[PDB]
Amino acid sequence: GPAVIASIAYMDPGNFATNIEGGARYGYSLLWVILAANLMAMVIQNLSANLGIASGRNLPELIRERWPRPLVWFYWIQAELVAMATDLAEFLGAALAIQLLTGLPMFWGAVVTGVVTFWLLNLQKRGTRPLELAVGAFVLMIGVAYLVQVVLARPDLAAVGAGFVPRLQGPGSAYLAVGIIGATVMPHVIYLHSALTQGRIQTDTTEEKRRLVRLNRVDVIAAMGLAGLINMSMLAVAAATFHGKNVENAGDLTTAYQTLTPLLGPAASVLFAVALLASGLSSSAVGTMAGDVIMQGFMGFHIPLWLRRLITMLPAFIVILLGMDPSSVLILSQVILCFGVPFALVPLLLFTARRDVMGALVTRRSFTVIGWVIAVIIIALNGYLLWELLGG
Ligand SMILES: CCCCCCCC/C=C\CCCCCCCC(=O)OC[C@H](O)CO
Ligand SMILES: CCCCCCCC/C=C\CCCCCCCC(=O)OC[C@H](O)CO
Ligand SMILES: CCCCCCCC/C=C\CCCCCCCC(=O)OC[C@H](O)CO
Ligand SMILES: CCCCCCCC/C=C\CCCCCCCC(=O)OC[C@H](O)CO
Ligand SMILES: CCCCCCCC/C=C\CCCCCCCC(=O)OC[C@H](O)CO
Ligand SMILES: [Cl-]
Ligand code: NA
Repeated sequence: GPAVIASIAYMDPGNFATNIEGGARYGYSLLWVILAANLMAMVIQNLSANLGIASGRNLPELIRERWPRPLVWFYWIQAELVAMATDLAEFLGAALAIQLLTGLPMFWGAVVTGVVTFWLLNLQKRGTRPLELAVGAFVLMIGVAYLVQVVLARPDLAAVGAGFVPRLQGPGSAYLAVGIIGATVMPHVIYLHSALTQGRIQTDTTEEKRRLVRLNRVDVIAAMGLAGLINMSMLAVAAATFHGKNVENAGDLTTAYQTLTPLLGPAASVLFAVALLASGLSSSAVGTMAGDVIMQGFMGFHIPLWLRRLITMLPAFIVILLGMDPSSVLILSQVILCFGVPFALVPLLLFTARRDVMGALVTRRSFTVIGWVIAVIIIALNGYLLWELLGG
């Protein structure tokens, strides 16, 4: 359940934008970022899931009930900015895929995306589970296509091997590496994963809590391992397809279908846009629902779901009216998301290390140290990037 609701967020249009642009512009040199961020997500999402299992509350709820009111207010504001940056990539990714399929302008693609998302808001298991199993099938099959294409493309193994050595090539590579981290370590899922596993116990016992931790850990790592293989394959295929060939608009999502042309042939254009649309519509609905859970946990109240859906569409329509490139703003949103990670990490690392919160399920001291090292690494990368974007 939670590991699957997770996995669909790790294959949103934000991942497509950063993987294709990462491989086309920098070859295989950013393969280590995908591997590092995926292993970071395994640790962080396991802690978030263990927080809801052990304590019975989600991370926003614990912040609201334990921290001072002004700090809860600041944490709610930054979490809403994370929610809008999350939905900005997924809503535009669906509107872009509409243009790839029908040829409509981006504004009309967003109007269609707006009507669909409002319609998708009103639903239930009688209608969601088919639509959710469908979007899961299209996105996973395309993921398998990249797993197959990465072998058929015959990538330069000397360049692939060197790509797993941590190496940054100027500020442009740091900008895209931070976007890859934000697209994999998503703060909105950090808050959401605790709510997905709360209230799932059956006998209210430590032994029952330990099992759900053991079960969730296997489901998360297996799902994260599959998502990591696909993202590495998609970047490696994008490198074998565009890197060094000096193709115009290489790395853009409008020509990303050419990565699967030697495999899918003429159908690569439709099958990629259908996957991009299904990935965008499902994740944008999931993010909207998680945004209401985050607000309810921080503030105790919420705004109507139609108003939240209306407010988050404003940055999408503004970007389209400005004529900005969709693939560029999808990557920018993932970069902003990476700046929301350390804010989500600090309460997670603190709450999961307390006995009055976790009970007998206190996080092992080694994994708490590993989590703080992950927080310092991300803070250093986000400070290094900010340093490059200001001046010397
Ligand atoms: C997307 C995340 C990227 C990282 C973004 C980090 C910066 C956060 C941005 C704005 C915070 C500004 C809002 C200031 C917080 C107001 C809280 C406050 O002081 O209000 C007092 C309270 O109302 C009395 O109880
Ligand atoms: C995706 C990142 C933003 C890009 C959007 C650009 C176009 C919209 C302009 C500003 C939106 C910022 C307003 C949202 C502020 C956080 C939500 C909030 O809670 O409002 C704080 C208020 O002060 C509570 O009292
Ligand atoms: C059997 C179930 C039916 C499967 C139906 C779904 C798969 C789509 C199949 C063919 C689409 C062919 C139409 C596009 C023709 C290819 C043209 C091309 O070369 O690429 C696209 C073009 O470049 C863009 O600008
Ligand atoms: C400034 C950012 C945008 C904010 C500006 C708002 C835009 C409102 C436009 C159309 C209303 C949509 C129709 C909604 C119909 C309301 C139905 C209703 O009365 O119930 C909901 C009520 O608000 C509680 O339950
Ligand atoms: C770059 C640094 C990344 C390092 C990559 C390491 C790979 C480990 C990944 C997942 C293990 C699962 C996370 C285990 C942490 C939570 C388990 C735990 O601590 O559980 C304690 C409690 O007692 C429960 O019963
Ligand atoms: Cl090369
Ligand atoms: Na574009």
